Amino acid sequence: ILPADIKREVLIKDENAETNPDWGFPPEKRPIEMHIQFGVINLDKPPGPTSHEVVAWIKKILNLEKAGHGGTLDPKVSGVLPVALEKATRVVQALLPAGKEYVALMHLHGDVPEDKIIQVMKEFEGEIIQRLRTRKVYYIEVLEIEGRDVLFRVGVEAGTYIRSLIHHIGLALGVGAHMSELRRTRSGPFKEDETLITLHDLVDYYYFWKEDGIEEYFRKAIQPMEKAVEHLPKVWIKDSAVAAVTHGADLAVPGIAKLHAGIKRGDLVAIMTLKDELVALGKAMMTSQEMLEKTKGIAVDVEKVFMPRDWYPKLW
Amino acid sequence: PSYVKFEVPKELAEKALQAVEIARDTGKIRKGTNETTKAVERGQAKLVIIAEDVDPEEIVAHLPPLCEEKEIPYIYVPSKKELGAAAGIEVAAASVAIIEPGKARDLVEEIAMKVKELM
Amino acid sequence: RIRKCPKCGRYTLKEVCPVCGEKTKVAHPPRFSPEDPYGEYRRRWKREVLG
RNA sequence: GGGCCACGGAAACCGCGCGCGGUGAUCAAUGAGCCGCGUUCGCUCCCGUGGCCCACAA
RNA sequence: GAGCGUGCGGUUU
Ligand SMILES: [Zn+2]
Repeated sequence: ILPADIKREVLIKDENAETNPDWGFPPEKRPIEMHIQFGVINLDKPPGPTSHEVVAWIKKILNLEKAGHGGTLDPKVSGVLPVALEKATRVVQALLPAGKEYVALMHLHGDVPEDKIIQVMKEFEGEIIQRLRTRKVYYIEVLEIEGRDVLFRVGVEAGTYIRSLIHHIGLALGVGAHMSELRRTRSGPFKEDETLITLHDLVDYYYFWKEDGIEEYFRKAIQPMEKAVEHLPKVWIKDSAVAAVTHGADLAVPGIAKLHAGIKRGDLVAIMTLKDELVALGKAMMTSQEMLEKTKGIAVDVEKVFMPRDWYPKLW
Repeated sequence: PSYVKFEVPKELAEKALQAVEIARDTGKIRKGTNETTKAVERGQAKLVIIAEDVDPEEIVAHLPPLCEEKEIPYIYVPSKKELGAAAGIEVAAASVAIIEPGKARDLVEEIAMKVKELM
Repeated sequence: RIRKCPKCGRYTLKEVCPVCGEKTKVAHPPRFSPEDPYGEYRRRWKREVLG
C-alpha cells in the first residue's frame, strides 16, 4: 500500500451537466497517430542500457522527436519505466513525485539468522536518512531467504536509493550487505500489468502496424496520457470551460462539474473533461469543500496545458 | 514452449546428443547461440540443435525461422545443461550447430530424415 | 536469479511457485539491441503465435 | 500589462559501463579476455524571441 | 543561473 492507493470520494457540483459527443476525442476514439501524440508507454526496461539510451532508441525506431522517461532506472536495474511520447512528454513531471515499489535481492556478507534479518528489516519501515536527505519507506516485505540471499519487496517515497538502503540494512545487521539485483515493479500509476511491455514487443508491435497494416497490438502498446494522472486528485470541468482553460484561462468555480474530496490548497490536480480527457494540470486555490459551497472565484491555477486548443469550441 | 515448432521422440533426442558428442573431438562444431547463428547465416551449419528449456525464448527463438530461410535441419534436445556438457564445455549451451560432421555423418543424415517427417 | 510465477505474479528464487505451484520464470526482460540483427526472424516466429 | 503554447540560455574529446561486428574461453557460450566501430532523456522555477487568448463557463 | 529525477565520473573554449 502506497499513498496513491487511497480511495477518493467524488463530490458532484452540477448534477445536470452532460457532455457533447462531437467535441474532443476520448482516449479510445483517438486515431492511432493521435493516440501516439498523447501516448504513454509503460515500459519494462531491460538490464544493460541507461534509461536515457532506451529512450533514444524508442525515439529512433518509432520515428518520434520528443519523449522523456519518468524516474530514472540505473543500467543494471530493470522494470517499470514510464515513457511519455511527444505532446504527452510533460505529464512525466506528475510521475516524478509519486511513490515507487521494488523487488530487490540483497546479499549479506556474513551469516545472520532468518529471524534477526526480518525483525531488523522491519525497523526500516518509517523514516530513513541517506547521504544529506530524508526519505520514506512505506513498507518492507521479506519474500524469501536462502542462506545469505534475501529477496524482499519494498515501497518507497520517490528519490529513495535502494542500493543505499540495502547498505544500511547490512550495517544494522553488522555483517554488511550489497544489492545483487534490482527490479522496479511500480512507479506511481504504472504497475506490472497487461500494459507493461518490453522493447521487443513494442518494436515488433510497431512493425506489425507499420509494415503489416495491423494497428491493433501497437495500440495496446500505447496507453493514453490520462493514465499518467490516475493517481492524481481530479476536478472535472464543463465543456463551456474547456477551451478557456486550454487558452491559459484559470478555472473558476462555475466551470466545475465534479471534483475529488480531500483536495487541499496547493495540491496538484488533474483537470479533466467529462469524457475523461486530460485537459490541464494545475494547483488548487481552494480546498474541496470550498470549491463546492462557493459559486464564484478561482478554484485552480492552470499551469500546464496538454489538450490542444481546437478540440473544443470557444464557447465564450 | 512456443519456439518449439514440433515434438520430438525420446530416442530421437538422445541421438542428437550423440552426434555433437562425436563431431567435436573429431569434426568441427560451433557452440553458443551467437556462434550457432553466425553459422546458419553463413550457411556452413549442417545441423542445428536447440535446447527446449531456454528462458527467455527470445534468445533462441530466432533460430527455427532462420533455419527455414536457410533450409538447414534443426532438432530439439531436452536440456541446455546436458547439451552444454555434450560439447566439450562444463557450462550450458542453448544452441549448437555442427559445422562439420565426424563419426556421426550417417547418424546426421538420419536425423534430417526424421525432422522432415515432423513437419 | 529473480523469478516470477506467471499465474500468481509472486516473486521468488525457486522454480516452483510456492504460492500456486506453477513453474516460475526469470523476472528480467530479454536484453535488446538498437540494431536488432534478428528482428526480421523473431517477428516471423512471433506472427505465427498470433496470426 | 497577465495567462497558456512554441523556440533559444554552448561546443568537443577521453574514461567506466553498455551495445554492434570479429574471435570464442580452464563453472560468465543467456558469451571470458583481446581487437575495431559505435553509444545517453527529459522535467521544474527564472530571463529573452515569437504565437494564441484574456475566457468566473453563459 | 537555482535546481530535480538515482547514472554518470574526468580534460579543456
Ligand atoms: Zn504467478
